[PDB]
Amino acid sequence: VQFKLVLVGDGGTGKTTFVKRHLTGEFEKKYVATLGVEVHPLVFHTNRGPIKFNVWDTAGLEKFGGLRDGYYIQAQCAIIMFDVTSRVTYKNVPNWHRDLVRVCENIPIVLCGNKVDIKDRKVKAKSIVFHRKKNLQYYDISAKSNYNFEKPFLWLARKLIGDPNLEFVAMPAAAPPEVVMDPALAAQYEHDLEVAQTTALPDEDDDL
Amino acid sequence: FEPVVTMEEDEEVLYKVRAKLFRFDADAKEWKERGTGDCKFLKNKKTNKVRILMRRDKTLKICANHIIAPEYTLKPNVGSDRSWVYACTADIAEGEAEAFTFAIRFGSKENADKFKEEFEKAQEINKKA
Amino acid sequence: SMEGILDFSNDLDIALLDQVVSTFYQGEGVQQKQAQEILTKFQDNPDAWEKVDQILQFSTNPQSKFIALSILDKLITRKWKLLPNDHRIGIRNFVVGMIISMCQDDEVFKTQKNLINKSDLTLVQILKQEWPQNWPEFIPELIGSSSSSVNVCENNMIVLKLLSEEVFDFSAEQMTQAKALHLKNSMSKEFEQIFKLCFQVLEQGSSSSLIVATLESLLRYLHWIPYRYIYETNILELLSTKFMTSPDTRAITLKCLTEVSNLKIPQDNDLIKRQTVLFFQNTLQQIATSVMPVTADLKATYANANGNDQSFLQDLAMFLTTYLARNRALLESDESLRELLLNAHQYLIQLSKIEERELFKTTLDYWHNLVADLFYEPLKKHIYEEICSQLRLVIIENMVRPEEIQLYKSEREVLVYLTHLNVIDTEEIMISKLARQIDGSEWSWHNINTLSWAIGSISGTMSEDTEKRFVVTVIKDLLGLCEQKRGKDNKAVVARDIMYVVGEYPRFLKAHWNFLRTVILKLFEFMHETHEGVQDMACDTFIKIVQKCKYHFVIQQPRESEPFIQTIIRDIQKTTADLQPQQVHTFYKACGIIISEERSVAERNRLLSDLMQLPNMAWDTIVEQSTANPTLLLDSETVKIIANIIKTNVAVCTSMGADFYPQLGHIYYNMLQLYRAVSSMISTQVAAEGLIATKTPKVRGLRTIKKEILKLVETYISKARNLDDVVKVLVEPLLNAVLEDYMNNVPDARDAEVLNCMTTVVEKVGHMIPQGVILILQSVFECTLDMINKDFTEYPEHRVEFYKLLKVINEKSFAAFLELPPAAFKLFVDAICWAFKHNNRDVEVNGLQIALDLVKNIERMGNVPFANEFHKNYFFIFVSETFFVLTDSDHKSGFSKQALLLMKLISLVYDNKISVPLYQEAEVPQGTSNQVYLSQYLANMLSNAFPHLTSEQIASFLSALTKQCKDLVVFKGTLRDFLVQIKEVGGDPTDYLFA
Ligand SMILES: C/C=C/[C@@H]1O[C@H]([C@@H](N)/C=C/C=C(\C)C[C@@H](C)/C=C(C)\C=C\[C@H](O)C[C@H](N)CC(=O)OC)C[C@@H](O)[C@@H]1C
Ligand SMILES: Nc1nc2c(ncn2[C@@H]2O[C@H](COP(=O)(O)OP(=O)(O)OP(=O)(O)O)[C@@H](O)[C@H]2O)c(=O)[nH]1
Ligand SMILES: [Cl-]
Ligand SMILES: [Cl-]
Ligand SMILES: [Mg+2]
Repeated sequence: VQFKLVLVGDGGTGKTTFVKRHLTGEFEKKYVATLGVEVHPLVFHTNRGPIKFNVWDTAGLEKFGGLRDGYYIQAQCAIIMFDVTSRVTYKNVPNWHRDLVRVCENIPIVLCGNKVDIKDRKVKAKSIVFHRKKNLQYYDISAKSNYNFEKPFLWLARKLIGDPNLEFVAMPAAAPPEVVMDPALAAQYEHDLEVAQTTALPDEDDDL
Repeated sequence: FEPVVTMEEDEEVLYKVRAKLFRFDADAKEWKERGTGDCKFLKNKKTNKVRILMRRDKTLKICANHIIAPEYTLKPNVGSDRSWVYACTADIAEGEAEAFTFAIRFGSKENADKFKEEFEKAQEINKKA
Repeated sequence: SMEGILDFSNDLDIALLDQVVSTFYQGEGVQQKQAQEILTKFQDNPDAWEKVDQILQFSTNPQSKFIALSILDKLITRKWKLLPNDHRIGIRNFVVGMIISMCQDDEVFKTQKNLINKSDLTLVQILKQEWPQNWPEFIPELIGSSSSSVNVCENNMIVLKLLSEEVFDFSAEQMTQAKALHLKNSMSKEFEQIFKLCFQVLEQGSSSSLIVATLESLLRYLHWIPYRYIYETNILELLSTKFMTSPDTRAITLKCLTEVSNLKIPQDNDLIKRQTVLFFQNTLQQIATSVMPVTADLKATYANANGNDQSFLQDLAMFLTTYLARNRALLESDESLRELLLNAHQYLIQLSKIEERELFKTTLDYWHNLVADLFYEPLKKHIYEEICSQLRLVIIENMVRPEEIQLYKSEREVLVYLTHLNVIDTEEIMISKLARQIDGSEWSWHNINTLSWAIGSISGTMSEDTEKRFVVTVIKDLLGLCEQKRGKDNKAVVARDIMYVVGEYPRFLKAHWNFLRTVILKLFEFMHETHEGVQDMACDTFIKIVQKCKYHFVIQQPRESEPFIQTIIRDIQKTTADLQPQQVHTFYKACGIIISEERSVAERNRLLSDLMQLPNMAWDTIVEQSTANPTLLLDSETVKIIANIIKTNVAVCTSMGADFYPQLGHIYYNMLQLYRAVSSMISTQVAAEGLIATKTPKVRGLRTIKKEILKLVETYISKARNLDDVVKVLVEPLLNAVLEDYMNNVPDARDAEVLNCMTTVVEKVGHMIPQGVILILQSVFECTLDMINKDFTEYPEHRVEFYKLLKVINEKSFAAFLELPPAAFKLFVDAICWAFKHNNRDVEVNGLQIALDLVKNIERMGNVPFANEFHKNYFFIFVSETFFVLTDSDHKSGFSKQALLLMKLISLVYDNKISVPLYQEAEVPQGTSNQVYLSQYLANMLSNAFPHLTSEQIASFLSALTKQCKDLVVFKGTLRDFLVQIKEVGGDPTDYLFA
């Protein structure tokens, strides 16, 4: 099954970072503002078979907005993102919600407060009530720590498939192929390994 | 009275350790995380072949799936006393066998030294098989 | 060929636009991306709007027509007032004509809701510009057109809903105050006629889709309309009976009734009270007969997630809690409303059992309101006894870990109130939940954990006697549970929970020294358990007990030979032998808490000396061997031991503050020597190995030593009582050790912690070290500015610490900026404006605060050359830099402090508090006031920056701004009005007279 998912919310809230973490496993530290939209397929393996989200990761900065609500057409679900370290991003949640539901009247929507890994939280738990009258699911998330990072998709999967017991399952693990070292690429690998060994791994003070 | 109506099952877990796996992107000349979770050495009970199988926390998506080839060498990273970098010629985490420069980092030097010990034990098993 | 639509020299190929649009929405990878960029460029072409008529008539692709309306919306909302009246009426008529056409075709009306809704929003954007001054008939015609057709009537409800939202719900950030008030008064003036249409539709009935659309518009009206439309018509009866019975209308009706419950209503009127009671009774009656009885298992229903059940039950929770929080006193006196009151609460009890975190928080907020009221209000708790007894079970079964601060806080406060209301009922529930752990029926780690959190949460609510009996019972039962359990996984979970419960009952520990002593010795035993989590919970419990019972460790307890702190210190090596370094630090920190309780100096200093024995002996050996042979510092293991010694000092300094001084004095000089020795090794290594050296385990270890030394000095100075000693003993060696080292390292080797340490030093003793503060600026100012002035991202820590340091220097030792050479003072002003342009809130706020503080600092100097030169050089720089960040849309989080700074700058001129001309000679008549010249400068600057504004808009804005420069809220209103007007053409200059 495939579902169009639109991701909306203020610039720099972590939309692209979140999706990239889900696509590749990487944590992009750099802020490169999305230009209009980036669309990526994202598959989860479930106890009811694979689910594919067509992720429309939209630009939150007004100057890079592109088609704006044009991106929302035939969305089947949505994430509204804000940053719990930036109060303005929560203040703008009703504006994103407004623009989204005008185009997508009856879709499951998750509100995500991102960056809960940051000690100095500015949007406190008690302030976050917008979801209640709007029937949005809410999660505190961190694209950085992976806190609840699967919850938005699990909840939307359960809503779209109409099965509240749907679980993410371990994607099957085919036997990997036996390796033939290519003698011609020998000197090639020595180089590449050299560069990799002398580039520092990031975040050497993290738990892993 | 009539009553009311992974592909890892063939494998022994030789070693299990929490780890963070990176792949080197030469284009950006930078390490990129591929996943965090249980790195497992799985001995196939049919072929006696040992692979690394690593799955991400929460999603359980595969971030490493490759034979611990006898020809691989664990090398230190300049930044870390608790990491190994090695060339992998054929990883199938993302389907099509690809070559990667991996780095895997552990909670501690102890964990990394133990990993190296087990990785070498696995290389020998794969050598005999 | 898709780029053909981007060629505006030729006509527009509609089939090509439909291809590009199809490729974007339905296409994939490469094709979708190309179409994307082409569509975005098409839409942003400023002449694209001219193509909308052609697209709307001739496209077969509803997505093309959607994007066409997006293009029209950009024109309508930004440049509309440039169009001739004829063209505005042309466009308005085309939009209305297209909406009616789509509504009159049943197939299109059914299948093109996206395009119709977007059309309706486009119409509402036109009403925002033309209605009602240029379209007085709009509402009579809409009302008239409603009777022609059910589809048109339904669509007119969507238009009126969007209009209400745009005028009342979203006007505040999007329109001037004047325009918002105008549209609000306009809608209010014609609402009588709109309400008559809505009421007639709700009465005359039939089409569910029409009824739902009408109720959606009503929900919006309820945000602003006077209560009489609800209370003095039949509409309350209709919403609370008819519309609750059908499921099509039930969802929206319940949301309407929630808002009805929020109306501003007369308080002294018995008819209105009866009506408020009646609609509630009617609503609950319909739910109990049409949806589910009071006994229904809503936890099961919600879990099953059939149809709209989850949203309905969320909405029912919102309705009940809203209504009851306002009106439950209406239901409490009359014994004929007792069943309704308790049934409504029983629905809430059932809703509270749903496994849905956010719905639970909604019900919990209500329960907090109720039980807080029952704790204080006379003659009320007895009404709710059975509701409260159920709620005790619900809260206990849902208790979360204290790590969930807000949710744990809410739950504990509700459970405390409930415990006060019936301590026997609470105790019975907790003991019988404990019995179900012990008999295995409810046993699990989660269940024993949640129960332990709940039991811990009510500490302090029982009488000391009742608590004593309760705690003993719980500890005996948990101990039995621990014995019972097999394997250390199970035993460790129960031991954790025992540790947890004991730590939450200090009143019990304080009364029972023998038990407290035993608990501590048991925690010490647990500090040898390698089983995961056991050592951490032993150390965590140790420090928690010490924080609460520290006095019992520092006195000689009857029948002890010594204060127990002596006994802990004597055995510390053995106690801490198996701990990880972080656990050791916690342990020593806890000992510091105890030792700070000893107010005899000789005894305190001796305990501190004794506690620090092992770090001091390790230190003394290393410093001797280390200075004898500076080589030994290259040993990885020695660097780790040194870091751990310094961190132990930090941990103990953290709990002892001012009392730590004698220990700081024991290590201080050799610690600063080590700082230099480690600094040389880092500099050496970076030279020998490259910038990569700073990523190596060895260099990171060396840098950890420098950071912990800085953290130790910062920690002590932040808490120091004796500031003479700080200045006379600590500061000069500190500045000699850290400042030149910071300056003379390459950027990548400079520790931002130096800046942070200096911030504390200036904060605490800056007033006493004017020459030290100058040295701090000379060492860190230019080289840090050069690190952070190439972009907004590099050296994020240095950026933040740099503006923290400038802020405190500007607050405490402004004289240091007076001593800067002119060129350096120019860099200081440049540094502040640079912070203004930062998006990082930390730097931006400090930058605006520095600017404000600097203006205040110059103001304080009065009529002297430096202050006059400052204003001549910098006044217009600060005014224009502030306007830049106010108006560029990239700095909205800084709005309040920008406004405050601009108001300060303008009030200086409008008070005549600037003694010289701000204009240089022969630029204006030589008599001219700074007021006239400021008006002129701002008019010129805004005209150049916003060429689309009229002279009249700028003049009216600046006239308002200068009049309002003693009234921040209003000044800010005028700034927000200007921020709306710069986004459009033809803004009304009279908007700035708003009052
Ligand atoms: C003031 C009067 C107090 C009375 O004191 C009584 C006294 N007999 C006991 C006192 C006992 C004490 C003080 C220690 C207890 C409270 C704490 C624990 C954490 C016991 C834990 C388990 O045994 C741990 C398990 N064996 C360890 C394992 O294998 O894995 C981690 C207990 C009871 O009779 C009363 C509370
Ligand atoms: N601490 C922390 N930083 C995060 C987290 N998620 C993202 N970030 C960082 O914050 C920034 C977010 O950048 P993006 O993900 O591009 O933001 P966005 O919302 O997609 O921005 P636009 O595309 O402009 O709308 C990056 O610097 C991320 O590395 C998080 O959970 N925690
Ligand atoms: Cl909710
Ligand atoms: Cl006490
Ligand atoms: Mg983005």
